[PDB]
Amino acid sequence: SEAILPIASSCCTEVSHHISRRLLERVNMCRIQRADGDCDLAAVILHVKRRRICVSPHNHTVKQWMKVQAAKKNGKGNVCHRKKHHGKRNSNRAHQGKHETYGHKTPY
Repeated sequence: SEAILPIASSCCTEVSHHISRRLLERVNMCRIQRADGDCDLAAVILHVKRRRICVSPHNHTVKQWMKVQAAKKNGKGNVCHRKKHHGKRNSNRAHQGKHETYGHKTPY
């Protein structure tokens, strides 16, 4: 444990931004950190047995993960969002899984 870069701090001043579920599924604790009067950055604090990873709440994979994790009846500790959307406008089976198009600014 080093104090040059304080690991012993409840907040997440840094994030990994984008993350995969194989890590997320290992998460036991989730907290939504908000820029308001808590800490100066909006982050998802994720506690894993080996490390505490901090990710961006804007991450699509996280929102997918949280729905799977929300299904836990034991308790919901590693879960923050219980819903990815209010619903989902999805397709049956002919889809991309996530048709995330980087909206091109100025089509001309």
